[PDB]
Formats: sequence, C-alpha cells, structure tokens
Amino acid sequence: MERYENLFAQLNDRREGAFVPFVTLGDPGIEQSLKIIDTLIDAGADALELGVPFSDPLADGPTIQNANLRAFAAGVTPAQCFEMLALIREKHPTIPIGLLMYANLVFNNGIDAFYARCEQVGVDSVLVADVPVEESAPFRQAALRHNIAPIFICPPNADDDLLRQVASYGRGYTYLLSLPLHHLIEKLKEYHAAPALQGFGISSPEQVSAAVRAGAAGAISGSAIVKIIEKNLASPKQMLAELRSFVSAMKAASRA
Amino acid sequence: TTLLNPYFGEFGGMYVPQILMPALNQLEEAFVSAQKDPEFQAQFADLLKNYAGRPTALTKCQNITAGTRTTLYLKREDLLHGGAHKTNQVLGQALLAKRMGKSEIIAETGAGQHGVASALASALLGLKCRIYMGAKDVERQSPNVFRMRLMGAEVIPVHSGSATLKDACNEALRDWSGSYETAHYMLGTAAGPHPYPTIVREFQRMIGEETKAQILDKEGRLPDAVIACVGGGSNAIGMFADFINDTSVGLIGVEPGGHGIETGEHGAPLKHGRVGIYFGMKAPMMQTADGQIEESYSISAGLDFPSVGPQHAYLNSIGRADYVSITDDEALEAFKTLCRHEGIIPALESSHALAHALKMMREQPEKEQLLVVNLSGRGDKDIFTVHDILKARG
Ligand SMILES: [Cl-]
Ligand SMILES: [Cs+]
Repeated sequence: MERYENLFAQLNDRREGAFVPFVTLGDPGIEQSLKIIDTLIDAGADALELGVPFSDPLADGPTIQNANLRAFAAGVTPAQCFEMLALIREKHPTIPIGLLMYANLVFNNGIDAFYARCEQVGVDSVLVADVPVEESAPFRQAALRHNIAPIFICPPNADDDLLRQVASYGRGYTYLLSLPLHHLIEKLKEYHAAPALQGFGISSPEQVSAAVRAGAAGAISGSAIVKIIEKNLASPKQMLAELRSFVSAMKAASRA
Repeated sequence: TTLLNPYFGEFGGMYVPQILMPALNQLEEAFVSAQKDPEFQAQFADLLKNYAGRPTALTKCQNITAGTRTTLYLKREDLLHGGAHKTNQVLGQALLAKRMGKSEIIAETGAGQHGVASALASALLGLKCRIYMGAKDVERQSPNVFRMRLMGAEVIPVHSGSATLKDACNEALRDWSGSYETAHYMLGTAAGPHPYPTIVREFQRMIGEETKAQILDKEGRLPDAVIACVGGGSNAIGMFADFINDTSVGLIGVEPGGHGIETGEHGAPLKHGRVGIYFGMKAPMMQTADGQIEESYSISAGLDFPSVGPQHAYLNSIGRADYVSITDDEALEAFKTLCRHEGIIPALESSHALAHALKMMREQPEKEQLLVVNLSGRGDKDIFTVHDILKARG
C-alpha cells in the first residue's frame, strides 16, 4: 500500500494541495467520533490525522488536552481505538490514515508489536510526538519493517542537520511547523524530503491557499476541527453541519 | 549530538518534541563549560556557604539506638536554608541560567517545596520567576503558595488532566518550548530528559562529599550503608554519588509504600512499576496495563512523583544500590520516634529513610553497623498532617 504517494500523485495532476484534519479518536464518544470522521471524509478531507488519547500529552495545547479528557470520560482505550481504526479503513479503503502517538503507548506492548498492529488495521503513517529524530532509530526501523511511514515534525528552529535527517528518515509527508517558509520548503525539496504539509495555525481558507502557494503540498488543521467539536458539544447535528461547512470551505481553498 | 551520554545503561534519553531539543543542547553545553569554570564553582560554593548554610551538620543520634549495636548518623539537610535539600540545586540552576544570559525561570511544583526553593533563588539572583502548580495541589498547599508570592514569584494553576504535579510538569514544558531564548526551566528532581538527571546530581553531590569527610573525621571509617528516600531521586543520588565507587558502602533508597504495595496505593515505581517513556526519559513508572500514567500515592506529598530518576533505575539493575519501600505507618512511627528521642522534627519524606534504618537496627539488634540517614528536610510543614491523623486515631 502506498496511499500517500497515490494521493499526492492525483492531487498534483489536479493542481490541488492536500487538506488534512486532525481529530482525537473517541471524542466526544466512540459513535459520534465515527460519524465525525465519516463527515470529514465526505466533506472532502484528503487524508486523516488521528490522535490516540494519552494521559500526559506534553506536546499538545489546551484544545487537544480537553479532547483527550472527553475521550477518557467516554471510556476510550487504545484497544478500542484500534478497533475503530479497522472500521474506518473498512469503509474508506483509499484515504491515507496517520496516527499521532505518544511514545509510551507505542512502547507499552513492544515497539514492533505496535507497528505490526498498525499494518494489520491498515494505518499508513505514525508520528510519535515525543521522539525526536535523535531518538527515533528503534521507532522508524520498526515502522519500515511493517510498511508504516514514519512522520517527523520539522520545527521553526530547525538547523541544516535537522533538515538533512528529517529528509532521509521520514516518509509519507513532512509535518511542517510554520527562518522563512519558502526557504524551508526549498531546502526540503533540495534534500528530496517527503512532501511538506504545513501544520501551524491553519484555521482559515486563505491560510490553506497561502501554504500551497508557498510551495507546501498541503495543510493540516491541527486543532480548528477539535474546537468545532468543543463549540458544538450540546447539538450533535449542528456539530456535523459546521464540520461539513468548514471542511469543504478549507478544501475548496486548496484548488489553486 | 550530545557532549555526554544521555543514558544510564538502558534508562534515560531525550524523549521530547523536536522543538525542545535545541533548548536541551544549549543547556548541556552551558553546563559542561560551567563545570570546567573555576569562577562558576567559586560563586556556587560561595552561595552554598554564605547564603544557604553549608556544610550541614552530621548528627550522631544519642538515644534512638540505645540497646542495639547500631550507630546512627543524620546528615542534617533540614538545617539548610529553606528547610530542605532542594535549595542546593536551585541555586546552581539559577547561576546556570544567568550564565546563559537568561532572565526568566520556569518551574513546576506539587507539594510546593520546589516552588518555594525556585522562588527564593530567583529573588536572590534577580530572575523573574513563574511557577506552575496543579490546582488540586494549589489549595491543598496555600501556605507554600503565599510564600512563593511573598518572594515575588508568579504562581499559575493547572487544572488540565488530574491537576497535580505530572500535569504541572507538562505545562511548564510547553511554556519553555516557546520561551527558551529568555527563560530557563528549573526542573525539580533528578529525572526528566538529559541533561537534567546529570545536572541535578552534580548540584546535589556535595551532600555525599560532606558526609564522607565528616564520617571519616568522626568514626575513621566509611559507613556500612547510607540511606535516603526516593521521590524523584535528587536527595538520594546527591548522597550516593560520592560513594558509588566505595563498593563496601551499601546504597539504600527508600520508596514510599503508601498504604502497602499489595494495595496498589503506593509511590514505588522502581521496584513495583514498569519501564515506559514519559517526561522525556525511559524509566520505571506507575502506569496502567494500557500504558496510561497513574499517580503515586504517599502520605508525604514530596514523594508524589510517579516515576524515578534513570540513574537510580540503572544502579538497581546492576545491583550497586538496593531499593526498598516503607509504608505510611512505618514513616509516621519514625517521625514520632525522632521527635521524642532526639528533639528533631523530620520531614515525612525523610521519615521514610529513617523508618528503614530503624528496621535494620531493630530486626538485628546485635549486628554492629554504622548507618547514615540523609535527613532531607525538616517537618514543620508536616505537623498539621501528622496532627490530624493522630487525633483521627486517638
Ligand atoms: Cl553551618
Ligand atoms: Cs517515586
């Protein structure tokens, strides 16, 4: 399977960038979370970035911290998340699915065993938020052995050695956080990095259009989707309608 | 990539979001050069001596060992400015900050003792200080919060998660990832991502250096065992470090057993937890079978850390140090015994170490043995806690 390459191939013949929502699995419940994901896909999401609720997400802001708590309140566990992942994949065979993990959940039952389970349910990539490239050797080797693409964040304070490493070790796409952007995009293209998705503060259509214009292959909406869920917790049918409105607005912005 | 090994055996590492690595790399480099700088060591030792009160006494207990062949000494870190050993390392981290040209200090606290230590070093040395605290811990420790405010520090409550220490450790780190140009993260124990387990040990090691010189002066021989409680591991590794190569000296760390290991309500990850990756390190920790991270429990809030410094996990695995647990009740009894027989009120944290020494002595009263307990703090902060239990019992 190589869903990212196929996705980026068709996106480029159609001169579009990718729009990628992030959402916490099981937020606010298991069944509402599955309807949210089906809504995001049918409103035009090109791929999905899914979080597994973890007790101590030191790499996440408050919006996500509360999503995790909503999911834990709902009783969501990693095992249930993997069951959810198999259902999603069964309904949507071609959309790429990336997980945003914390290291302890990957380490818990064995690193190889975790990446085996990802391949079994048809997950395409894994970002481990608290494993820098310097520590990533056991993680990305397990990922490659199980045909999982390892995703690395390229931060604003990245020097050249970091970009070289990110370009060699990552697959699928590069998680870009915001030195100038166009220069960062260009250095990554020089080093043959996976296509770069911009993932900092992507809240409006004009930001989606900016990133594609700046040379990025697309944009990840890191939390703007979780706030629509938070805003509309009491009216689930309002929540879906505004999710559909937002996503199709953001995805229209990617056709430059 | 780093100047020093970030691992002790298989434990340790730098498990942080990519964005925080330059902060850690900059901190390691400044620490390495400060360690080679006579001027830094002189300013450090000056503050420890003329401001904090070092060297601390080494007290021979007169009455507590009567009727046995145990000789017991207490390293008196309760006599340190602030009442606890924490003061040593925050003075060092604040000099480090200034040496880096930083002007702001970030810290996390639970019981409040690390917050107070950070606020006092920050006031002395001209740093702006902001402290994160779990809102549960905030009102449970409003005396310490008032202290921090009196010393000029900004106290910021955390409600995220369980609103305790571990959720305080998380929000300080997000602050630092944005502010590390101007601000320094003053981590409160000998754990977390490298270089912090190394830095805190080196800024606490004078405890064991002094103890060694004092015991040789007074008894002419090294002790049979030195004993310290182990919340995160800083006071214990500060006592241990200078003896690690004197292989005839036992190293004994005492984890809080809470209501008892078999009850699951304890704070003993090193012997009763399981290796995982959290807070920037690979180490034993309190975690669920799914891999979520649980809270410690101990009657002493200062041993509330659900993991343990990685060097302690290393020393255990190679068998150089031994780790035991002591329950709430055992520590309470040791607290009462020290007050009544020596006129010293120990911190309930330190009481866990003492409680194990009393066990060694009482189980084998004819065994000749020379024991040093690190009295990591005084117990004024704990009289209210001990009072309520004692009248709730009778
Ligand atoms: Cl003195
Ligand atoms: Cs502990």
